[PDB]
Amino acid sequence: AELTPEVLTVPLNSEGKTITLTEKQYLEGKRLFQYACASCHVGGITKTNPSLDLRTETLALATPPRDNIEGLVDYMKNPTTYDGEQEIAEVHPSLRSADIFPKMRNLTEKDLVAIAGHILVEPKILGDKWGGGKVYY
Amino acid sequence: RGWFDILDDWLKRDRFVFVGWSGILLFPCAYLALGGWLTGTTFVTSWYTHGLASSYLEGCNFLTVAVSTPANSMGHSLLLLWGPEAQGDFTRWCQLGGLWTFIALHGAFGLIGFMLRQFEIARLVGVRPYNAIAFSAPIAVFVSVFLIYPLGQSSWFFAPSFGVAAIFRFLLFFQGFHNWTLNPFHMMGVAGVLGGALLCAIHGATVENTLFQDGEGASTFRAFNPTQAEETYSMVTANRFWSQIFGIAFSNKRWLHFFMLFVPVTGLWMSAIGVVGLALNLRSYDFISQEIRAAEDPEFETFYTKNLLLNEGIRAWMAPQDQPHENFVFPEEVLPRGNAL
Amino acid sequence: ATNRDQESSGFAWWAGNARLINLSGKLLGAHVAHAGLIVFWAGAMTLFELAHFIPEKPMYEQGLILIPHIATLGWGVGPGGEVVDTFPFFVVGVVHLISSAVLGFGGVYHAIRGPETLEEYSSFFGYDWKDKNKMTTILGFHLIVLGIGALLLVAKAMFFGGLYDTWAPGGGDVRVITNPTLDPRVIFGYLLKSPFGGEGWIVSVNNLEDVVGGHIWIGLICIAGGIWHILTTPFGWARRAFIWSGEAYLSYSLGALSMMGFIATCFVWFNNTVYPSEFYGPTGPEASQAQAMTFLIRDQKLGANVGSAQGPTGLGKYLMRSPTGEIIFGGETMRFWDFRGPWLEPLRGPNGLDLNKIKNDIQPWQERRAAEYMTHAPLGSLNSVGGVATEINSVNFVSPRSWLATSHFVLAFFFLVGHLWHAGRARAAAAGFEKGIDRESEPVLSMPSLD
Amino acid sequence: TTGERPFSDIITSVRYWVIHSITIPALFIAGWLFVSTGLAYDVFGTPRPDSYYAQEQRSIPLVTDRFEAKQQVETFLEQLK
Amino acid sequence: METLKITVYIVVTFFVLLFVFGFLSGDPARNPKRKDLE
Amino acid sequence: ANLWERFCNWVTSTDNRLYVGWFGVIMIPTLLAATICFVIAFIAAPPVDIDGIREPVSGSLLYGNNIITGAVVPSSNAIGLHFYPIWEAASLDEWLYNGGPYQLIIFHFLLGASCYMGRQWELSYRLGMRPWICVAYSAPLASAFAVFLIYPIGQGSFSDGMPLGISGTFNFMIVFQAEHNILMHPFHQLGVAGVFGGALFCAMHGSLVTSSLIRETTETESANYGYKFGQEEETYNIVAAHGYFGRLIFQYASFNNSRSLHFFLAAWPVVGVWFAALGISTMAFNLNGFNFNHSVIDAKGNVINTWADIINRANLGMEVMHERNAHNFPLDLA
Ligand code: CLA
Ligand code: CLA
Ligand code: CLA
Ligand code: CLA
Ligand code: CLA
Ligand code: CLA
Ligand SMILES: CC1=C(/C=C/C(C)=C/C=C/C(C)=C/C=C/C=C(C)/C=C/C=C(C)/C=C/C2=C(C)CCCC2(C)C)C(C)(C)CCC1
Ligand SMILES: CC1=C(/C=C/C(C)=C/C=C/C(C)=C/C=C/C=C(C)/C=C/C=C(C)/C=C/C2=C(C)CCCC2(C)C)C(C)(C)CCC1
Ligand SMILES: CC1=C(/C=C/C(C)=C/C=C/C(C)=C/C=C/C=C(C)/C=C/C=C(C)/C=C/C2=C(C)CCCC2(C)C)C(C)(C)CCC1
Ligand SMILES: CCCCCCCCCCCCO[C@@H]1O[C@H](CO)[C@@H](O[C@H]2O[C@H](CO)[C@@H](O)[C@H](O)[C@H]2O)[C@H](O)[C@H]1O
Ligand SMILES: [Ca+2]
Ligand SMILES: [Cl-]
Ligand SMILES: [Cl-]
Ligand SMILES: [Cl-]
Ligand SMILES: [Fe+2]
Repeated sequence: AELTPEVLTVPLNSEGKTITLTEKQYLEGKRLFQYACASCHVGGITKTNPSLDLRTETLALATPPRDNIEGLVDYMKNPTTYDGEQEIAEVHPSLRSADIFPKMRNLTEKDLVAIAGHILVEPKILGDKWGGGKVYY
Repeated sequence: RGWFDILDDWLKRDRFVFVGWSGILLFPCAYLALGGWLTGTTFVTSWYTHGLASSYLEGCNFLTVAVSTPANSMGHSLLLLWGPEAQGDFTRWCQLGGLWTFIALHGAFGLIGFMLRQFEIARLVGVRPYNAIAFSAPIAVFVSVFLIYPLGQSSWFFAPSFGVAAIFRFLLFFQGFHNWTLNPFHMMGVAGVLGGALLCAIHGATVENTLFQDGEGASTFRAFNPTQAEETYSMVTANRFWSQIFGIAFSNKRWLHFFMLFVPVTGLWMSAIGVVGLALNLRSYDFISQEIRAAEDPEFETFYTKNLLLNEGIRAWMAPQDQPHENFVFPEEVLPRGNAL
Repeated sequence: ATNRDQESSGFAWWAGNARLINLSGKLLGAHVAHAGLIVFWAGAMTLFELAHFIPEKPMYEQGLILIPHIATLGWGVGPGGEVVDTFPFFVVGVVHLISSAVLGFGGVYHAIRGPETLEEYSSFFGYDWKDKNKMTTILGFHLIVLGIGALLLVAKAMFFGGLYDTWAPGGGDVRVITNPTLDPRVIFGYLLKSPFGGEGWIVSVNNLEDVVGGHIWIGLICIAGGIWHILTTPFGWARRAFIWSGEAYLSYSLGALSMMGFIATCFVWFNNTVYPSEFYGPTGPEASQAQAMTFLIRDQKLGANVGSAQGPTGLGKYLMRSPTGEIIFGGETMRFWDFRGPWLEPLRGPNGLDLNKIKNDIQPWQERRAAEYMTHAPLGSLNSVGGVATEINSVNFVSPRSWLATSHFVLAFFFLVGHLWHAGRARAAAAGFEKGIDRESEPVLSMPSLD
Repeated sequence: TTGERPFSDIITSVRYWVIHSITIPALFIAGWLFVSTGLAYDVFGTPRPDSYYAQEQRSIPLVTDRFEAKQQVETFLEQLK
Repeated sequence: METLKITVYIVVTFFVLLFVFGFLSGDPARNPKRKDLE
Repeated sequence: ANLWERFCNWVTSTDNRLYVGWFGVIMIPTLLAATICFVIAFIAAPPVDIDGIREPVSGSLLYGNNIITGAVVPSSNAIGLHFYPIWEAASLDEWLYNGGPYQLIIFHFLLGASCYMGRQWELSYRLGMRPWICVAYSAPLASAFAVFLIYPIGQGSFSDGMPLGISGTFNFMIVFQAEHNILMHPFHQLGVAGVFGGALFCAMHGSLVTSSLIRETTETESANYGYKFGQEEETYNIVAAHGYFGRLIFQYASFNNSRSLHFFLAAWPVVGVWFAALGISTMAFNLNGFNFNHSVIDAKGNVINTWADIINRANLGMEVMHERNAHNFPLDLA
């Protein structure tokens, strides 16, 4: 098995356009995700609210859809509750709240894209492990 | 003085590494067991037997490398290189776990070799063979754990695998499945090992702290001569000290040292008996009275019932990956779990 | 080569430094050189930390133990403990590193070039261990030095920027201490508190006024004591109580340091005042409490009445009573109700956690802080995999509180062992049987049998 | 003593180091190449990182038949295309 | 309970004092060789 | 001599069948209190709410235990690290429900055993001995401290201290493995080297001295009668024992020096066990065993399990099952 261009091809938007990430992008994504996100989201779960995970199906049923690059980049700029009803930047790391979540300060657009790509690719690799929690360790 | 006697002459020469007749068995078997372990842990996988990486080549470290047991489907096959499974193919043989039986068997014969060495040298030097006799405990342990135990079970697969973390797993498996800590033979084993350690410590320290001043040095090691006739420490002072501290004390040195042989050797022998029981799943798993009371009375709780809950967790959560040949699929909803965790 | 083999010195190479006991010059060398080593590590380690320092990451995410010490002193940080200027860190490092060259210079000089004994060279610097007067004098000098140090802390706190105050109103911030606690009832009050739960002895000090006042007291006490020991000689009862020899003194100091090491272990494990959680990460209690807080907040947002929610055991799922009645967080964290922290205290009323405050007054910054601390609990592996022992690799984290506590427990333990060793030996040497029992005069042989 | 030359003598002799300053690096390099050329993989049948699974497979190639185990492994290896 | 507490406090203080004064009572000299250790 | 002087002379007397001494002055009452309370509790104490969730665990014989299952049960999690002496309870019944006996026993015992160590120093001093037997004893003592005091401090509750019972001990071990992966901790591994090695060297030394006993007896009597207490001559030939062992391995692997040898015998298990104690004492502050969970990964990113991951699954079983009603939130943070 290998990390192929096909594995690294993920939905860019809701309209069926894809984008193919480079291996450097994938590595940057893992690094940045560990840097700014893994403290709560290690393995694709959510420690401070385990009801919500980072599985692609879950993101797809989110509002607005979060199972593509644009959705995840937007979430990292202006995170909402699962129904899209509330903006939660005040209690969730984002560029909008980089003042109170300082690790968000040196994150570039390029970075957000890499993180997004990591979140989308990783379940293609790990399957049910991603968002599975300890049952699948 | 024919060829046999000439050979005996050469075998028993007083060289840097003594050979002896026993050396003919010992050195090749010990060399092959050590070499096999190093070869396996450096280069050889456990993908096809366990679904595990187990070598430096694959990225394992010292703690996680192992030469792993064969697949359960091999049963108790001797798994000889020229046998019907590998059929002479070295690579397939490695992939099927041939190195495990290779190491266990060359190792067993090597241990026989070493104990024979102890007899042979004792006989040549003119001492009593109590060192060999004491070495019977390592033998009993090796034979009960690596040979008898798996022979009682379904296959070589459930023998210990030769590796650090692999052995740790063996321990946890025995807790979860056999409740081995509950076993009075294991307990006697523990008493013998910890008691052995205690005697080692206390005897060494006592001798070192009842030394006669036999020199002017503040570093007192030089004030001893192997050829000297005199005891180098005071047994009388040692005896009074321990009599006044602990209530009782050795007064007889010969008894002291025999006892130092007796405690750990006996302990290991008892543990061996327990493992021979576990070969047949003949466990000290439960106390029946406990279970009858607890089944009828949902408020009755002891540390025994607590530990069984732990065991049940271990079994359910470790079996599917630890026993891949069983093809266990335990849906989430059936996994035993306490609140939240 | 005086006293540099076993034959002449009586000591083997592996106890070679025992050859230094009555060579005051060379021994001076060993000590000043060692001080050089200490200062060297301080400076070098600081520079290493600074080079590896990303200012917008929490210190405690970056394996830092010294920069937190500098920051606690008020240098380099602003509100909330945010790094506003790294240059003071740089200065502390550079200056320690430069000073270690001087110390090492003096140490090497005295150790292999200067007078091997100081007594013929100088009556001032020379000493005999058995000379109780001189010993108490040198002790006095060093007491005065220590007092001066404590006063340097006081001066930093009161006249040179102040200290980082995690309890500062409106949020943690650097604050000048203007009214230090001078009342001895309070100061020594700490000294007479139980070390057990909810009391915590001196480890419980929870405001900078008490810290500063304590160091004022300790400074005056040390200077006074130092003068005292310069001007006096041990009294008779003291003379009859102690062993008077180099190894004896070493043993006494080893006991002292063992004790201090244990105390420091507890300090860094429990205290979040002089070890601000902003810099050191949350304490164990703190992170456990923070988890309770976090899910109370989540579930209450979902519509739960957290005050009346009965858990599986019958105790409150979120809230319960302490054995004396205070309202506290439920679950296992019931053990940690003595915890106090700037993010939790606004929810605390006279009877403990206040249900009305919990329902109406919880701020976003509190949610944030509780989440941060819950997810940076001081748990992690030896290879720095953050989290519980069953966690998968992903987060590179072990709390500085864990590093400091474990390191100093190990050191305190071995220093207790060292105390037993050198005390027992000093006794035996002073009585004259450290080399073994005299065969022709074996004491037990002159004693009546036990039976 | 038992007739052999003291190790102290040998390892501090010039000739010893003339020999072994060649033979030790040679061996080290030989082992190095045993890995770097990939020969180790093939001698011992150890999977390279891309040979544990076929691309979409997620089932361990566990040996399940004692006497046709060899053929099973061979089949498993063919299954990596 | 208060009587119990007072009692234990008095007891513990008694023995602790025995310990301290005991070791203050010329203990270095209580050995089989060199007694002059003052 | 005055009464106090006489008293001191008796206390420190070298002629008492059991040495008292000043450490003994503290040791004797504390060990007696710990012992008595322990025996009474082990036989007759009612169930104790160890985990503070009103789920009382039965430890004593009269309440349904045998020798193997019985225990004096650690004090309640509700108490945490609070000092809970008898006079803090409203009644003996409350005291018993909350695990008071445990605290009384372990505190009196830790004090008493510390004084036991001191007493070993003291008698060594009175008898004209060298002083370091007590240093050897510091190893088991440190271990005792580790499991009865330090680990509770670190975890914030005496409810997590080792139980005073056999099965309770095993409980402590398994939960410890769940929460610290102690088996993968190098200090525990050094501890194992310490006690396995101690046992090895115990047997080895025993057998070597026994092998070289000088003939002094006939075949119809015990060889032990060939040694007489206080005889000045050594009772075995160490040159013969060394000839043997030196030939068993090679000559320079063996000790010809009895002092050196006995020092080794003291140092190996003592140091090993020192590291075991420090292992418990530092996992007390959650610096845990090596974690190589999912450390090996293939080219695609599939996890390739090692034996470490199997260990992890076992630990997971322990973790999710232990104290099954005590956790309300997803992380076990102490
Ligand atoms: C004395 C040292 C010694 C001992 C006791 C063993 C023992 C063993 N070896 Mg090891 N081995 C050794 C040295 C030794 N080996 C050496 C020096 C090498 C390097 C060449 C090896 C390399 C090696 C490999 C590669 C393997 C073994 C294996 C084994 C096991 C099976 C052997 C077997 O069935 O033989 C059967 C043969 C005999 C017992 C010979 C007896 C001969 C009789 C007494 C005389 C009559 C012979 C007769 C005239 C011959 C006629 C033949 C004719 C019909 C064609 C057994 C545990 C196998 C194993 O461990 O699999 C798990 C295995 O695969 N060994
Ligand atoms: C912090 C650790 C430390 C320190 C400060 C010392 C200091 C000392 N040791 Mg001890 N020792 C130590 C650890 C230490 N030791 C250890 C770990 C062991 C076991 C290996 C010993 C075993 C031992 C024995 C057996 C003896 C000593 C002796 C000594 C003294 C004389 C050394 C001498 O004359 O050698 C001469 C050495 C040289 C000429 C080589 C150069 C040495 C210098 C110091 C190197 C400096 C390097 C440094 C980077 C230079 C910076 C320069 C810059 C500032 C300009 C000296 C005071 C001796 C003694 O007590 O004599 C009375 C003695 O016999 N030591
Ligand atoms: C201020 C602290 C201090 C001081 C000044 C001394 C001073 C002395 N000690 Mg004491 N000792 C201490 C603390 C101290 N000790 C502690 C904490 C312990 C408990 C372990 C001891 C236990 C002890 C024993 C058992 C003995 C002494 C002895 C001595 C004397 C000779 C020391 C020597 O030359 O060793 C030379 C130094 C070495 C041989 C180095 C040892 C190597 C250590 C163990 C390495 C530690 C590992 C390291 C921290 C991490 C790994 C690094 C590695 C990877 C590079 C000297 C007076 C001897 C004596 O009795 O003299 C009268 C003696 O026998 N000490
Ligand atoms: C008070 C002591 C102390 C503490 C609490 C820390 C803590 C830390 N160090 Mg620092 N450091 C120290 C001393 C200390 N260090 C010393 C002496 C040096 C010079 C070697 C350094 C140089 C250093 C570097 C270069 C780095 C750190 C880093 C770190 C962080 C990661 C630690 C790690 O992964 O360890 C791994 C754990 C071990 C290696 C295990 C050590 C176990 C020892 C050997 C056992 C000793 C027992 C005893 C002393 C032996 C006595 C013998 C007996 C017989 C008596 C952590 C915050 C890292 C970091 O993140 O920086 C930002 C980093 O890169 N440290
Ligand atoms: C700290 C412990 C210490 C002690 C007790 C001594 C003691 C001694 N030294 Mg040594 N030395 C030391 C450290 C020490 N030195 C250091 C750090 C260095 C490197 C600079 C040296 C380099 C050195 C040399 C080259 C020589 C000595 C000499 C001497 C002897 C003559 C002292 C004298 O008459 O000065 C007179 C006193 C003064 C002139 C006043 C000093 C003013 C001080 C330095 C101001 C700073 C005070 C402040 C507290 C410093 C804090 C430092 C701290 C923060 C680390 C005396 C035995 C001489 C000797 O041995 O002759 C045979 C000699 O030639 N020393
Ligand atoms: C480095 C610190 C230090 C050291 C090593 C010494 C050493 C000494 N002092 Mg000095 N002293 C010091 C600082 C120091 N002093 C300071 C700062 C002051 C001013 C406060 C003094 C004021 C002072 C006076 C007035 C006297 C001494 C005396 C002495 C000598 C005998 C003391 C003794 O037996 O203590 C052992 C301690 C005791 C016997 C006290 C009773 C024992 C109880 C049970 C101790 C329990 C404490 C407990 C374990 C601690 C826990 C915390 C606690 C607060 C609850 C000894 C040389 C005596 C002397 O001979 O002077 C010439 C003396 O009369 N000192
Ligand atoms: C199996 C087999 C065989 C055999 C082979 C052999 C015999 C081999 C050998 C091999 C070998 C023989 C190898 C070796 C190796 C070694 C190594 C690999 C080592 C390493 C080391 C190290 C790593 C070290 C470490 C350490 C220690 C230990 C301590 C001190 C410190 C340190 C850390 C340094 C034959 C062919 C018959 C047949 C087939 C099968
Ligand atoms: C006595 C003795 C000893 C010891 C010794 C010692 C311990 C010494 C020490 C010494 C020392 C302790 C030294 C030090 C030094 C230091 C130095 C020399 C430094 C320098 C520095 C610099 C040059 C800096 C630079 C810089 C800057 C300025 C800026 C930033 C960056 C940098 C860092 C680059 C021994 C054991 C051997 C043995 C013999 C005897
Ligand atoms: C700074 C500070 C503070 C303060 C502190 C203080 C004020 C301290 C003091 C302290 C002290 C004030 C201490 C003391 C100590 C003492 C000791 C540690 C003792 C020892 C003793 C001994 C060791 C003795 C012994 C003996 C005996 C018992 C018998 C007879 C003999 C002899 C002498 C050997 C506070 C917390 C407020 C806050 C924070 C900051
Ligand atoms: C809370 C802890 C209490 C702290 C108290 C601190 C007190 C500091 C001053 C202590 C005074 C010591 O006073 C000490 O006691 C009595 C007084 O008759 C003496 O009494 C002793 O003398 C000799 C000394 O060889 C002994 O053999 C004899 O057994 C005993 O009579 C001690 O030799 C003396 O040194
Ligand atoms: Ca003076
Ligand atoms: Cl789900
Ligand atoms: Cl449990
Ligand atoms: Cl909980
Ligand atoms: Fe012996």
